[PDB]
This record gives sequence, C-alpha cells and structure tokens, in this order.
Amino acid sequence: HHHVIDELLLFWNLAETDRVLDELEEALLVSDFGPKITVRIVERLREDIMSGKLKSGSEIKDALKESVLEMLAKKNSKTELQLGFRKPAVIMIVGVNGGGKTTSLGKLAHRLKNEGTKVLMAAGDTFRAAASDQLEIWAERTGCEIVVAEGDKAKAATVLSKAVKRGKEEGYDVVLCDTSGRLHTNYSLMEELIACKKAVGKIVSGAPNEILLVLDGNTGLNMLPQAREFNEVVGITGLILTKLDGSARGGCVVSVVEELGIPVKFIGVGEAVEDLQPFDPEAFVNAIFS
Amino acid sequence: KDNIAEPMRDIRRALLEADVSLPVVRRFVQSVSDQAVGMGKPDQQLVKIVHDELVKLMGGEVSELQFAKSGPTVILLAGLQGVGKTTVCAKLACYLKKQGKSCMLIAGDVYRPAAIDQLVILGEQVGVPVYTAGTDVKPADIAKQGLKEAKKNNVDVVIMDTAGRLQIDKGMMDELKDVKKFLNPTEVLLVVDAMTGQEAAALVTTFNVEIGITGAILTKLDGDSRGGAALSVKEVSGKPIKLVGRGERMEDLEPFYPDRMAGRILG
Ligand SMILES: Nc1nc2c(ncn2[C@@H]2O[C@H](COP(=O)(O)OP(=O)(O)CP(=O)(O)O)[C@@H](O)[C@H]2O)c(=O)[nH]1
Ligand SMILES: Nc1nc2c(ncn2[C@@H]2O[C@H](COP(=O)(O)OP(=O)(O)CP(=O)(O)O)[C@@H](O)[C@H]2O)c(=O)[nH]1
Ligand SMILES: [Mg+2]
Ligand SMILES: [Mg+2]
Repeated sequence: HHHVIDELLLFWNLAETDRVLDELEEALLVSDFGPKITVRIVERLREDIMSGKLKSGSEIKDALKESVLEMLAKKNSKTELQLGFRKPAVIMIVGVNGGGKTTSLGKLAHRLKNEGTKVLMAAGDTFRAAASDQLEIWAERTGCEIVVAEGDKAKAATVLSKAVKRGKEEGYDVVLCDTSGRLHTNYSLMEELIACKKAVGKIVSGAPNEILLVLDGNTGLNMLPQAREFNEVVGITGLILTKLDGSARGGCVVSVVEELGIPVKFIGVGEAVEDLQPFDPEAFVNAIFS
Repeated sequence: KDNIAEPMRDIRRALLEADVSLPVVRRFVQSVSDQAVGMGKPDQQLVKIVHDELVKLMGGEVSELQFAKSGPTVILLAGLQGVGKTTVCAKLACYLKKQGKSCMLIAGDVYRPAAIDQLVILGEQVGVPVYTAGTDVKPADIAKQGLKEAKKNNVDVVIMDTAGRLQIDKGMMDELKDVKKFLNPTEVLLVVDAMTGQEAAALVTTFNVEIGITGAILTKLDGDSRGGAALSVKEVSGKPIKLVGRGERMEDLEPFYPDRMAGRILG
C-alpha cells in the first residue's frame, strides 16, 4: 500500500522540478503509458510548472489527472451502450485470445437482466475446446437463453445468423454474440469477423449496433496495433478493459482512445458475475494514479 | 564515444517501445555503456555489443527440459488468467509424446466454467489420459491423487494444469504453494504472455519468490508484439525461458532460442 505518485510529488518545490518529473516519468512508464504519451504529459507539466501555473504537489497531480482525462475524452461518441431502436439490438464481443471475451459477455448479460432487458446469447466461438459449454454455464447463471451450434463443422456466421433471427421472431431486446479469440495478424480469421457483421446486418438493419473490443489490462503497448486492426476491419464501437483488479494499470488504453476515438465503455475488475463496471473516466484516472 | 551516449538513449526508447521493463532497461543500458567504454567498425561494434547482451541476458543458448532420473517427471504450470496454460498443457504432452515419453495430464482447475472439459477434450486430441476428480476435492488434493495415479501407471511425464490467478491474490497463491508441495515437481513453468507489458518483471519475481519456478513458457509469439517481456524472465529469476508457443494448434510448441528473441526485440 504505497501511493507512488503521491509520494514522489511530496518532494516538489520549484527547484526540485526536474528531479521530481524524472521520477514521475518512470512512474508513468511503469503504468504502461508508453514513452510517447509519457513525454507529452511530462513536458506539458514542466511548462505549466515553469510558468508558475502549478504551484504545489496537488496542483501538479490535478493537472496530471486533467491531461489524461482530456485524452480519454478525445472520442466522437458516447460511453453508454448504444443499442438501436430496432428489436433486437445486437452486440458482438471480439478481441485477441485470452483477453476475457466470454466472461465479459456473461457479466454484461447479468447487468442487462437486472435492468429487465430480455437477453439472448449466441455461442459464436465454434473453434475452441468447450467454448459452448462455457457460455452455456454463463447462460444458466444469468437466466438467459442461448443459441448453440448443433454440429462441429458449424460456422460462426451461421450461428450468429440463426441467433439474431431467433431473437427477432421471439421479441428479445438484445442478442449478445460471443466470438472465438483471434490475433489481428490472422487475415482469414479477421475475414470471418467481416462475415459475421454482414450476416447479422441482413436480418436487422443496423445490426450489429455494438462491436466491443476486449483488451487485456496486462497487455503493454501491443494494445494499440490490436485496436487499430480490429477497428480497420470491422469497426469498433467501444472497448472493454479487463483484469484491472490485478497489478497492471492499463495505461496503454489512454493512447488507444487518443489515437482512435473509441470510447472505453466497461472495465473488468474480477471473475464473479458482478465484476463488470460501466466506464467512469474520473474513477479510472483517480485509480490509475494512486 | 559519448556521441554513442546519444544512440544509447535511443535504444532505451526502442526497448521501452518493445515493452521491456524499466528496471531491466536501466541495467541493460548501463551494462552496455560500461562495455562500450572499455571495449574500444565503431558502429557495427555497438550493434554487436547490444545484440550480444540481449542473447546473454536471455540465456545464451537453449535450455532443455530436465527430467527426473528415477521417477515420473512432474511439470507444474502456473500463470495469470488467459495466458494459455490449458492449451500449453496439451501442447507439452504432444511435444513430449513425440520424444517417446508417455504422458498424463491433471485437471487442476476447479473454478473456471468448463475448464476440466476443455482439458479433457484437448487430451483426447493428442491422445494422452487426463486425470479428473469429483467436485469439492481441492486442487492440492487432486495433485496428490493425480500423482499417485501417475506412479501406479508408470507414466514418464505428469503435467498439471492450474487455474489462472493474480500474483497478488494471497489465498490463490497459497493454494498454488500447496499444489507444488504435494506435487514435488521436477519443473515449475511460469506461462507468460508475449504481449505482457511492464508488469512482467514484478510478475516473475512474485511467482519465483512465493512459489519458486524452474523456467518459463512464452505464448502467443505468432502475435506482432516485440516480446520485451522475454528479457525480464531470466534477469529477475535466474530461470530460462524453455519453450514458446506460436499458435492454437497442438503442434505449435518450440524451443526458445535466445538469438531469435534478440532479433525480434530489436526488430
Ligand atoms: N482477474 C480477472 N480475470 C478475468 C477477468 N476477465 C476475465 N478473466 C478471466 O481470464 C480468463 C479468460 O477469460 P475468458 O472470458 O474465457 O477469455 P476469452 O477471451 O473468452 C478466451 P478465448 O479467446 O479462448 O475465447 C478467465 O479465467 C477469466 O475468469 C477480469 O476482469 N479479472
Ligand atoms: N494465437 C495463439 N493463441 C493461443 C496461443 N496459446 C493459447 N492460445 C489461445 O489463448 C486462448 C486462451 O487459452 P487457454 O489455454 O484456455 O488459457 P488459460 O491460461 O488456460 C485461461 P485460464 O487462466 O482461465 O485457465 C485460447 O483461445 C488459446 O487457443 C498461442 O500461442 N497463440
Ligand atoms: Mg471465449
Ligand atoms: Mg483452465
């Protein structure tokens, strides 16, 4: 329980500015901001210290918080889930292997069900061992119905198609679509993602209303090529930043939003059904800096 | 020379681009600069000192799996959530089965949904038996019972899969200690994601200090991350990376080549 940034800024006076900002720079790198963002943040703080605008350790920390909040707000759309006006709305969850797609979908279904929303799940991961069984356990936990492929040769796009069709015929509010993990460097799996988006759109105009990219909070600067390629290929409407209850800080998410304008919409903070929180930028920046 | 102090701060940027942990970065730049001062062509020579230091830091040469002289070789896998432990378990069985060794997996993940069923399916794919237990026998006790089953069947290799856990989760790390104590393993391999960022040095150190590891397995190298997490493993723990995974197929397990990783990190 040491607050790194609180403690280095306690040393600040005007004459210690360089020694303190050197320490602040190491603290941001260690939080996975990367050298490019860190240099920008630190250089803007050094100018505002030297012009006498920032006059204490806490003004510096407030200006540090302010500059990251500004980068997180460099988006074009809202952080709320944007479901459509058509029934059902369709949400796809995508991202690299291991990041937390299936768990986050279950936790999101739990939130929608608490709100009275009628949710249908689609087991679009037809590749990995026991992917359906795993999503089925989440369905039973959250009280959702689920569409599971009958055969082993089933295609992700066909499963999501049948599910979105079933959601329309039976008056579901939301159809939540799982998908198998894929590396943004795998051309044929990124193509398969384009086929799902096209297939779902043929049943409800405007579907999918949300395509949420899952980003593992343990990942360093590779978060940015991930978000770039996925967004280029299908169009990402929001981020899910998972595993922030660990010791990783997820600082690289700041440059993702800053470069791409994709709002962070949820954070994962554990493995239980309740451990999905809607993104609150003030809470996030306060947490990352102490 | 201290014209080379200039590109020296340039390789710090490049290593930090590559997700290399900042304390490992610092000791690398200082260790290289000190050799640059004494060693005394000058441009090709700095490239050689840097490439050679990366190769040295990461083990110099391949480290082989070490096997028990007289009993079944016992391999414990551990790591953060999602890094590929359950897949690597079956990959490892596929890899060691090809060397004539008979294998057995132990389904020690009793928390994640369908985790046992995932391991059971992968085992049937590579043709190795999978030991499973009833609900409400804890991981430390399935380690005990799985090891007894292995010794009774005269198996060459036992590989135990474990649930992902935070290295700061005291209860779950305590459970991992108990698993290890009852397994008495020959190898304890930390599975580490090649996309891991700056926490990698603190991650290895905590696992090595609380559990004690013998080496590591680096996964998802078919990604496009530079893999700077690789540079921390042997520098903070003394144990080498022994294997890499680069795909989802059962065959995608290979030896770790310090030389190849060096070129990838400065790639
Ligand atoms: N500590 C923690 N663990 C999480 C979090 N989110 C997911 N996990 C865990 O990471 C591991 C992988 O979760 P999962 O939902 O299956 O990831 P995935 O992206 O679907 C893996 P695949 O690519 O094969 O589909 C699980 O053990 C899960 O409980 C989180 O926010 N915090
Ligand atoms: N592209 C690629 N994918 C991999 C690699 N290794 C594992 N995966 C994939 O990562 C995802 C997670 O694999 P899994 O074996 O379940 O990870 P785990 O560490 O056991 C998740 P938990 O901590 O809950 O047990 C899977 O979809 C798997 O196929 C790899 O080397 N390359
Ligand atoms: Mg999944
Ligand atoms: Mg498992």
